[PDB]
Amino acid sequence: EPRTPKIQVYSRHPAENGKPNYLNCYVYGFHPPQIEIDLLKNGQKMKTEQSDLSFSKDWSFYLLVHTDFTPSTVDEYSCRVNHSSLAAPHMVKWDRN
Repeated sequence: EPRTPKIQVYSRHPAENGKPNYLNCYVYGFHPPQIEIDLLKNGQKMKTEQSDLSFSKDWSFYLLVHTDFTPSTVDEYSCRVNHSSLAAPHMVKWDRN
């Protein structure tokens, strides 16, 4: 029985347009552990770094994916997750608010 991932997309620091920042996607609570995660800019895959896969009795499996980014007034950023508990990949949009 799979357990569906939960997905948090956030910037390391409060967003200001045109200032460099870090974009993060934390996904957790899932089983089985095989999972695919990307960060997207306007629907296109960004180059990212991905933490070590880890397990906790309180969180099941969890992973953090992150990259540099510079928010603007028009550019959209999202996290895309594919996992066997899902019928198709899910995307969560970064919301600066």
